[PDB]
Amino acid sequence: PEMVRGQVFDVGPRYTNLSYIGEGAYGMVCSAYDNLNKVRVAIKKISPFEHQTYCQRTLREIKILLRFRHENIIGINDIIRAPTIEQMKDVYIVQDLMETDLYKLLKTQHLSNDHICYFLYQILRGLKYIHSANVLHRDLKPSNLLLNTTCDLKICDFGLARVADPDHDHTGFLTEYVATRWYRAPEIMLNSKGYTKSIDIWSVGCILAEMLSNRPIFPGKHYLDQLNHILGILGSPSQEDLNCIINLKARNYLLSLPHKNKVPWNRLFPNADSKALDLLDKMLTFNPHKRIEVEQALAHPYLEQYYDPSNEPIAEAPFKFELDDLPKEKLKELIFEETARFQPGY
Repeated sequence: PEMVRGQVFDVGPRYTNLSYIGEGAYGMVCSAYDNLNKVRVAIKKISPFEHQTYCQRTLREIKILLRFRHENIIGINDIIRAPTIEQMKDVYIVQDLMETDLYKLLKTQHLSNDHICYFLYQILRGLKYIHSANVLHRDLKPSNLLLNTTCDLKICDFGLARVADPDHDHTGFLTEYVATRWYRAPEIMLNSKGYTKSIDIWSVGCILAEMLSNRPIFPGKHYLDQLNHILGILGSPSQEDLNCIINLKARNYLLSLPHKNKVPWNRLFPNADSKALDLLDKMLTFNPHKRIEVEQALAHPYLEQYYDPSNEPIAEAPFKFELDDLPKEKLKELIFEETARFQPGY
């Protein structure tokens, strides 16, 4: 078995000429030559079976990405694993090779307004499809936006995704949350489990702000500091927006804070297109019910050079699954069955 940087990386006769790329969540990432399609590809080795949470996230992502087919969402080209459940200790996921991601790009490159506009269009185009399948991504951030040299953008990493469930979104104040802190909507800290589509729109607004300035707009250092950063820019919520929070602990926390006035977007982003800042304002609205939806965002004047609903496809049917009551042993069987289509004999 060919090996790379210490570990085994056995991707069979189809994929050759490995090159180390880095470390992912559950293992190592390499590029390799696809001897069948004659292009280099990305291969992630995934070793998740020793932890329930890793198995849940792995199964979630495989099921979603195999069902989705969209230009702005990363596909799964192939899955490599042992022929029997007893022998399966890892799974390898083959995907299109993408040069970089928006996180690495923003660390070093200024983006022209034309690039910001095109990147935002592609993000929202992909998100329209995701939301049309009743799926929430729930961890949108620059490192989950892959890019190639010609600035094609693909959304990746669906390990925290869920089916939308707005009727069961409510929770208590300061309820713990898994997704990345800097891109969390204010309501996560107040009264929301993150089961509504508005959670993703907030994250996209954070990404737009970061494309405009090359720095995160709300870089909270810990759980509740995140809300301090948000209110530091948006200002104190209005009486109407407060009255939408029935949660007494959350409401009374907000009432306890000194009054803060909104910081105008054009003072935070003095070089930004004014249409970009109008859309940013609508994404980063405190009240999630008033927040712009993905299809409205696509129709915003900032994106008028690209907007084309007939070329912004939706999924052919909603998604449906629970993975929280299944032990890691049964999750392994489900991953085995979900990956069977890629075995030779199929």
